Amino acid sequence: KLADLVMWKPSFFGTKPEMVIKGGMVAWADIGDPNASIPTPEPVKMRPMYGTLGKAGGALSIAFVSKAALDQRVNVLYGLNKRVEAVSNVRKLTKLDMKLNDALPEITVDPESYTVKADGKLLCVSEATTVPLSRNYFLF
Amino acid sequence: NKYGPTTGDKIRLGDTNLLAEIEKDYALYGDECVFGGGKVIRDGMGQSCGHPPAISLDTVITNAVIIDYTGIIKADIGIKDGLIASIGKAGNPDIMNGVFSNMIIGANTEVIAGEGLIVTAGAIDCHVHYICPQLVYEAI
Amino acid sequence: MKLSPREVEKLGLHNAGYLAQKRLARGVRLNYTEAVALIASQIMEYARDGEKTVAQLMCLGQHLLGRRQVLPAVPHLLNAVQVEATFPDGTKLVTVHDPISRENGELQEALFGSLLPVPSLDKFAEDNRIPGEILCEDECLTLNIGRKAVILKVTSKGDRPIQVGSHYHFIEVNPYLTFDRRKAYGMRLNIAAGTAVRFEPGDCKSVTLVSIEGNKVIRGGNAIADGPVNETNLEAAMHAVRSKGFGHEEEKDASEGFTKEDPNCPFNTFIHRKEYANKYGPTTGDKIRLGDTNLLAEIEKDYALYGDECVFGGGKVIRDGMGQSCGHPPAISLDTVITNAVIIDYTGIIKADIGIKDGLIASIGKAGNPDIMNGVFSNMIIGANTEVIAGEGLIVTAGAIDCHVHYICPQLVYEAISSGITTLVGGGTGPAAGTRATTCTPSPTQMRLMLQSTDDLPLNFGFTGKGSSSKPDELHEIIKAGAMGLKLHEDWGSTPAAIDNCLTIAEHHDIQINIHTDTLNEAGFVEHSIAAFKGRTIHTYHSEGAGGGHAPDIIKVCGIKNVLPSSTNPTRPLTSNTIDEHLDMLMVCHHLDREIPEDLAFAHSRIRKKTIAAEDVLNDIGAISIISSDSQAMGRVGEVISRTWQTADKMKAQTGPLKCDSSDNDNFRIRRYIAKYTINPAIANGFSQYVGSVEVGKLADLVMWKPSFFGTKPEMVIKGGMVAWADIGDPNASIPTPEPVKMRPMYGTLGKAGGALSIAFVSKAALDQRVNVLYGLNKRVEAVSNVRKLTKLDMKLNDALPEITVDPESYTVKADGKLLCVSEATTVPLSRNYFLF
Amino acid sequence: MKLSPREVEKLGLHNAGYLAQKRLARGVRLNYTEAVALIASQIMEYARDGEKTVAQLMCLGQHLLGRRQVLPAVPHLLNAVQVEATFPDGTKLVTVHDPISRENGELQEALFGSLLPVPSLDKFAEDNRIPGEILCEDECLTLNIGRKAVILKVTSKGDRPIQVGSHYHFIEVNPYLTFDRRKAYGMRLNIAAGTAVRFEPGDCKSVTLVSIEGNKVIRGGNAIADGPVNETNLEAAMHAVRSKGFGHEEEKDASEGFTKEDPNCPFNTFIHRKEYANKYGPTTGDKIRLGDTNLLAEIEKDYALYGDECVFGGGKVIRDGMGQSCGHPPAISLDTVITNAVIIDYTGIIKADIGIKDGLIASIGKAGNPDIMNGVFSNMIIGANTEVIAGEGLIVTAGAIDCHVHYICPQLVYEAISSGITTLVGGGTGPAAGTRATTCTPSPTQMRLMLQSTDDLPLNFGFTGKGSSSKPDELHEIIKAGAMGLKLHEDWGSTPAAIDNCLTIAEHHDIQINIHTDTLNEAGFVEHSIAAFKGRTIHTYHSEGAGGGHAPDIIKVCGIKNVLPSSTNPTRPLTSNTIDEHLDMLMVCHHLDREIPEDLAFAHSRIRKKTIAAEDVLNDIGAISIISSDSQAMGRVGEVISRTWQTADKMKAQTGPLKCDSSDNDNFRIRRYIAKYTINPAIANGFSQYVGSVEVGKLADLVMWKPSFFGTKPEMVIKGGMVAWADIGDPNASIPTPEPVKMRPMYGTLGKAGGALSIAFVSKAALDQRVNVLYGLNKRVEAVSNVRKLTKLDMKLNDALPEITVDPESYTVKADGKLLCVSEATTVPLSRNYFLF
Ligand code: NI
Ligand code: NI
Ligand code: NI
Ligand code: NI
Repeated sequence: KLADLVMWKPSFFGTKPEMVIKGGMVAWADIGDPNASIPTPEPVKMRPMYGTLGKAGGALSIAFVSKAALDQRVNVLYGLNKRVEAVSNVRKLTKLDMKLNDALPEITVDPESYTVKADGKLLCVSEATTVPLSRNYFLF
Repeated sequence: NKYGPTTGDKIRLGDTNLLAEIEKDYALYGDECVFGGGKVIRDGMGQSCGHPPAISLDTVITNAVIIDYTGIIKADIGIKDGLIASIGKAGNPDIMNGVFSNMIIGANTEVIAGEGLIVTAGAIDCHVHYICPQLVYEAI
Repeated sequence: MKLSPREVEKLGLHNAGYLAQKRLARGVRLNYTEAVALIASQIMEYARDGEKTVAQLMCLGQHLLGRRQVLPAVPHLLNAVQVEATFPDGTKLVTVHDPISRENGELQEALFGSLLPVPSLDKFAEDNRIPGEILCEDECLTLNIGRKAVILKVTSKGDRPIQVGSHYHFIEVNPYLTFDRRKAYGMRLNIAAGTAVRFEPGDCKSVTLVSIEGNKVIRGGNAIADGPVNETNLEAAMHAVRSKGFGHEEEKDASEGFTKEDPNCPFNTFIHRKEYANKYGPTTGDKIRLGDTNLLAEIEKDYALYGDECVFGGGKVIRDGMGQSCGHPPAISLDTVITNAVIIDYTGIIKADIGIKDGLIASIGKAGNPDIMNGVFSNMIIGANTEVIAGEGLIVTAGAIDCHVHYICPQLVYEAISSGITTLVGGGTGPAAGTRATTCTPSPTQMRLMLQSTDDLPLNFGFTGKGSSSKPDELHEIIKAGAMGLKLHEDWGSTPAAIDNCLTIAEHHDIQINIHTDTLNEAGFVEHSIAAFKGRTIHTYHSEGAGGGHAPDIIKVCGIKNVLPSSTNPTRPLTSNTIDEHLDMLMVCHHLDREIPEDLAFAHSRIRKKTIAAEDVLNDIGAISIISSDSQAMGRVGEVISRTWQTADKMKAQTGPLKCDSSDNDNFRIRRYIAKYTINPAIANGFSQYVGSVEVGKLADLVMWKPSFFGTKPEMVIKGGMVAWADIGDPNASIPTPEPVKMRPMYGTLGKAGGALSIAFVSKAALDQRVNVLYGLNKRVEAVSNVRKLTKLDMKLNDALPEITVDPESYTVKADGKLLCVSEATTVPLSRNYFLF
Repeated sequence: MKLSPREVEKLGLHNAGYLAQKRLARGVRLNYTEAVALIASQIMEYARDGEKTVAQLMCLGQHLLGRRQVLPAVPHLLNAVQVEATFPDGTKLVTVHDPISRENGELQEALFGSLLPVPSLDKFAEDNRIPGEILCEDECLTLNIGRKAVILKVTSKGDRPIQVGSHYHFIEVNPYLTFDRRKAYGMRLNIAAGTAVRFEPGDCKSVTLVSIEGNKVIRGGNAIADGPVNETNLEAAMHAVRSKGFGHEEEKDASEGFTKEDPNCPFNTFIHRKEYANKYGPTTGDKIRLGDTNLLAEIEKDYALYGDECVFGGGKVIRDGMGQSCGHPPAISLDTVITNAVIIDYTGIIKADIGIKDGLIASIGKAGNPDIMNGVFSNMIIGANTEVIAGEGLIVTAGAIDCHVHYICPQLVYEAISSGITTLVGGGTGPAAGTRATTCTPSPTQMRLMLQSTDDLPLNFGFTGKGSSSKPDELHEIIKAGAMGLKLHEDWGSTPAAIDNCLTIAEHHDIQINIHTDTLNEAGFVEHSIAAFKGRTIHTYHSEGAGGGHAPDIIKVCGIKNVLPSSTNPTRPLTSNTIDEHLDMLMVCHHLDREIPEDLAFAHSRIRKKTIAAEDVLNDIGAISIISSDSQAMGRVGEVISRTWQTADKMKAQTGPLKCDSSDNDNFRIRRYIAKYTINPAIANGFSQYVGSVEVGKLADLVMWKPSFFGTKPEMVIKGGMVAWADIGDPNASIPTPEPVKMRPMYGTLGKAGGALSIAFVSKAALDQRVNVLYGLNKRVEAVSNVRKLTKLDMKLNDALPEITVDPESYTVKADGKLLCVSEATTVPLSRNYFLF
């Protein structure tokens, strides 16, 4: 598969990644003062890297289209530099093809109370007063 | 104060203790190429109207103090096809002496006013780590 | 064998020569083409034998064919035969001058090396034209009138010959010529433009000089008197003369005066019309026979100023400071100038120089250098960066436009341009049955493919989709894809429902609709199809009907105002073999059986001598506005032009001059007919602002013709200002004229040059879509337009709208109640005198 | 007919055959080309009859033509005739070996199927060369000297034949061969490179082996002894031998020693020079006759190490681990290697392998595999990714450079490359009158169009503008547009004012100026034009004058230091037909009349036997530095090379060896002349660092020639390292040699390959403008340079500067007071023996 990968520090996992690799090349990454002797001094911000300049972006990615469009060679017609591939195998799929999320409970919803049940069991969950990956990381 | 210094004058580089002395000047006092309303670079005057179209400079940098390892001089700089076409006294040979065929200011010539300024070659950094594109911007 | 290209070529030439020898052997009187092939091949054979020298063959070549062994026109057409061959001392060029010099040739020599039996002289069985002959009044023209003049004695003090051209600044001549330099200042020789005067060492000749004109600025030469003619520069010049040692001797009593329109004036130089025409082509009043037809074109006007003709060559007019300007800005120099061209266009028959700039016709008039010539406008300046195409003695016309093309194969494209066609409009995708029957490029993918396929070909192209549908849906798509028009064809269904829908689509997209009606009268008769038009503009293909259409009266459309009618060329004109040929062509193409009465009835209802005869007349009176091919689908792509002229020729022969014709020439008929394959086709299809005529601003799609071969085989085809195809001989030859001379593709056909010289015409919807970008086309793309408000009245010189009737039983056709009778021709010009087969 | 390409081709072959039959029928002694055509055509006819088998025709084909029915050289040139035809049992290949085997052929058979009368034998009328013959001293060469050697008995225990090649690692051979594997370690057969030894089942033969050299690394085979030759690997190898069951038997007393330069040494393998030359082409000391001329080229040196020749083929040297390296980095493998080439270049006549990399000549020397061969440098390594062009027996030269080209039509480009020309310099826009007369591409739009037009053609191109102007303005523009030079022509005006201005422009742009002077002496005599040069560098076209120039002494320029003089080819060399041919060529091209004394006087003043004769001598002594065509404008594009050699041939025949020539060969004269169409043209135009000679770093534009056809018809033309054109036969044939064999375009001419293999030369102003980008050119573009400081002294081997005088009345020419007399040749080589016509 394409080398579209994201690097994370465990302490910042799920919130702010270190770098985003697109098609094997760094597309975006945390970098500080560009005039600095090293790349870590402030201000450190997520910034576009070489994968975003010139036509590099297209060489690292794919524009997904239908097979009719590819048969038409829209990639040529439109003068696209980005690689183009057709989507496929989506008409024989069922919930069972969803990896680790193939549950098919019988859902009912009370018309008046809106109470929801899965296979006759109540789906109760109190509201959270706080969530992680928030206050510890964002400026605003 | 009008055309930048000439032979013998000295210029302090920034707020350093270094003094650069103009070693020579290609100008002929009185025929300086100065652009502006009622000034020298105008049709039939400092701007030639009797030479072939093809030899008009693309751009002329007027009255520049040049600091280069080859010397510190005062001269006009002619640019053609993105290259340094000439260094010396620019203008119109129809009314000025000392204007060679490669330093003619014509109708199709742009003007960059160098009077009072120092011109140097663009710097060349040969130990660059292409860590991020932002340092390229900082560099130029 | 390790055969080089030229050897392969020469083998072909030999083959043609052998064919000619076999024909000669049975007593055939050879035509121009066969005579050339035979003579050139014989020269090669004698060279192979190694027993004859170049000088000997220049002589033997004149004894091969006599007047009795060739057609009457041959002695007139055949000035010389050239060919190179490998002699014992290498490759040598041999030119046989005036080959037909005797009554009977030495046939054993004509057949040398063929092993064919020599025929007895009685085997060659015994007043026609001089093809392309020029007719001039017995009169002289006066050169350089209205100028100051002087006669000076010029003595040569050199030990080598000195020759001076007509437009050389006389004071600038070789220092070894002695004469009064002061009197020569600002003057030039008063002699025919392009000629010179020769001074052998020690010679002294009196010469007449005339003042230069225009801005009167001297430039070039020895830079003795550079600058505007005036007192100050004269003195500077004389100082240079003495200083540099240029021969000078005052001639105090040299006769001085002015040139004028006076036969008695001693300073004048005269030239007979005959010699003038032989040098620069004819001028006002002269007449030219078009090919071997009976048509005579008269020069209506000439922009030249006698004496200042632009002639290129050694010692001639187009040289630095002389005819070639040296005092104008670089940007305004013409890219190319066609000098002394006889222009035949529907707008008139004139004599003029043609200026080309950026692939467009920049100007028509008097070209040259305004520094020494009068009447040279800023847009006709010949400069250092100007190329020269010599038009003197030739006819120039707009490139032909065939608008009924079936893109069955690419080879017919080559045949088309080699005949003088530079624009093609039709439909097709190759030899598929659909295309073999109709001018349709059905799908958007084939539209894209055909546009990409022909993108490097040096011709303008227009593709039409299939309009035979009762719904607009698919029509919008093919038009958006690039179609510049639509074809309604009975094979796809030409019913009232389809006709109406198609025309409604046309009203919205501003494209022309071409139609091949319901021959079977299945959904209705001709009046019903016309009703379906609902007064909307439509182009009826092969309106006579042999090519298809309501039987037997489709020709009635020629009298309908909103109809732009065209005819295809196989029925042009009605000749002895026409009916038999067409009847069988039809049945073979529809797989019909003569023995089946139904099939025969159908065939006879569609191939009618009466409607074809009427078509001759209708074309002549301007009731049919266009002539097209219907290439390889009941039509010949290389005969759109010749067929047009053969029709005009036949009509003149049988009915005489047209009402609007003068009786001293056939200019009107000529203009009416040339409009049929040039301007009218462009107007009907919506791109008349780009091509269709020799007018300023339009593309420089031009064809050069020798009068003797006009309407049959052109000299060269210019596309977008560059030569695309042209007659050229042996590529290894020392010159470009030796055999075999064939029409060949030139630089305009290599790489992507073709696209840079042409236009792919599409609909405005397609251009809005930018299909040119989407398809990666290199050829320029423009949208067709202004085709929905056209009527027969917009067809140039072919706006006749007679009421046509057709007798249901006899098929007798009448125009406004008058019979359209014309006997069939037993022969036609532009045929036997020119083709090998 | 539904004719396939091959059927059309075979019809052409038959036509050539019939031509040959008719010639034979009248008693003509056929040349090589005609003999092949006739024999091949007859084989096809007999096959059509279906009465003869392949075996029968292999025999009948030898009885068709006898020695008496063909030219004397034919029996030498004609080794075999091949052709395929449809027999009753399908298509079959027939090879007629040594067809000329009898005194008289069975002419009824030679004429079979032609219906031509059989000529009596007396009709064929009765000491010349062996074209391309190799001359060798009666001597033997010693192979693989200085190596360890051993003689071993090898027994086959297999039931099938086993054959081993010269460079196969012996210990790696078939396990069914039994011998002392330990002694064979690191050794190979001491036999002629490319040969083998065959072992029939049960056979036992003693063979001499020699040690491999270079790095001495074994690779490939059965991987028995892979690795560097040493004690440790030997033991590992013997263990593998025993372990895997490879036949091994110790031969304790096998004779061992070393090979040396000793005729008595028992381990040596010798080969006579005759057989060596027949296998690998000649070596040092041998001489080769160029075509059927009288010139003999002697190999000055050979980079080969006898025994290690790179020969490709089954069981030969260029195979994995053997001659083909298997131990170097991928990136340094040559793209292509031309093996055993006899190189003829102005820098010398040598024998060597030629390495090609990235379209450039990467190396010249000894190629191969350094793992087993000595003397193979890192830049001449043959690897897995290396293609092989077999040069053994052939001559390789740089592609020719024609610098006086009129781009009149594209067909002459094809003729040019098919003859050995890979670079064209000149001007034109197609067949326009301007171009037909001068080498000028006038406008920037035509400059762009011509560059785009020729962009896919596999030749380097240089276009020149019109320099005939007294102002610099327009010249700057055409140069900026892409012109790499300018042409001053009298037809546009070659006056002192224009000459001076043009040269001033040249000094600024660093481009060369080519000039056709004022033949009419209108503005001055030759001394005045020379004065106008003001000592500046200029190239004088056709310096002799027949092609144009001050009458009658333009040839004086050959003695001017700042003049780089060239000649055009129709006057090369002076022969019996030259004068008559040229006189008429001139008058026909200028429309002159013999009956008009002025016209005749002009013609006689320009076509002079005396100056043409002088031109022969001036070229011979190096006073004229270049030979060009003047294609279709008084010149033949396909004869730049042949004419050069015919001149050298004539001069040797009439004056003998040159002063600087050795008397055992004509190497110096050969080098002097080849420089005329290779290096000199490139130096004069400013691109000698790219092409012009067979030297490392330059483009691999090379031509392969068979000695017998040298100077006339090459085998293949390599452009930028890829075959552009080559001799190839019937494309449907089982092999590439059967008839018809013709020069044909190869893969280097398809798609955009042509541009990838070539360079479009432009001015530095144009490159600064990036016209390559602006014009969308795929072909590489480089700027010309270093042409303004050149003098006659910079013309390689043609730097002679004699003082030339021309008698004003007699036209007698003298060099330093000495007469330049040379009688006209009645015949020339490189002609009758090769061309069909
Ligand atoms: Ni039709
Ligand atoms: Ni049709
Ligand atoms: Ni010339
Ligand atoms: Ni020339």
